[PDB]
Amino acid sequence: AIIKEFMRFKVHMEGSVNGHEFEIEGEGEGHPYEGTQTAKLKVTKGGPLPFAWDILSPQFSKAYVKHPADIPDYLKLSFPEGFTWERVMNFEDGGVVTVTQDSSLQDGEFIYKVKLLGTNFPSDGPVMQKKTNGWEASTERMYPEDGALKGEINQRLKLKDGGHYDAEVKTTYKAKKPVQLPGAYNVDIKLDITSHNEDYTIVEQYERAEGRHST
Repeated sequence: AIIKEFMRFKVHMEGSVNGHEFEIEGEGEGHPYEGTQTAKLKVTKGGPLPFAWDILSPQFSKAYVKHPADIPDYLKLSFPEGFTWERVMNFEDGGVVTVTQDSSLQDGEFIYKVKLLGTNFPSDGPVMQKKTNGWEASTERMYPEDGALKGEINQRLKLKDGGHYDAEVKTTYKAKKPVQLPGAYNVDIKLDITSHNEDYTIVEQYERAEGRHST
């Protein structure tokens, strides 16, 4: 009863990419048990961004993942205290993005604080030149390890001609207090940018995430 059928959230991100410092403030809402959510993001410091929005989009919500009843919903269970996650994204051309995030529930609303550092993107690369057109649907392979929950993704960014820009993503999700971990399973994820102004200083995103068995 702690996680309602309809839940909102606030998100704040402090970040730097290739030395460009920035802040983003956002609000979101969705249906945590059917695995759907939207959010509207606002760059509030250091806008407009000299780099592609798409590397930030997956950092804005695992409480919103549809889970079949036979799989422990570890991250839903972690509330009200919540959980934290830590992520590295390794892109094909040497770009790296590391992220840390804290998730909590306060006054009926999810609170997300995000920290992001990105470096070593090539000046003539698609991220710094903003030639990316959003993510292909992906599959995160989840599994229990070291008492936490881990996720692995081979993620593809669409390139504006028919190619792709790839990234290897590795995340660790940790409940702030021990709750039941699941076995290995898969989460099909699709993230869409639904609206943005010209300089991507206001962005809206949609995401559907649904868990299923690996078998």
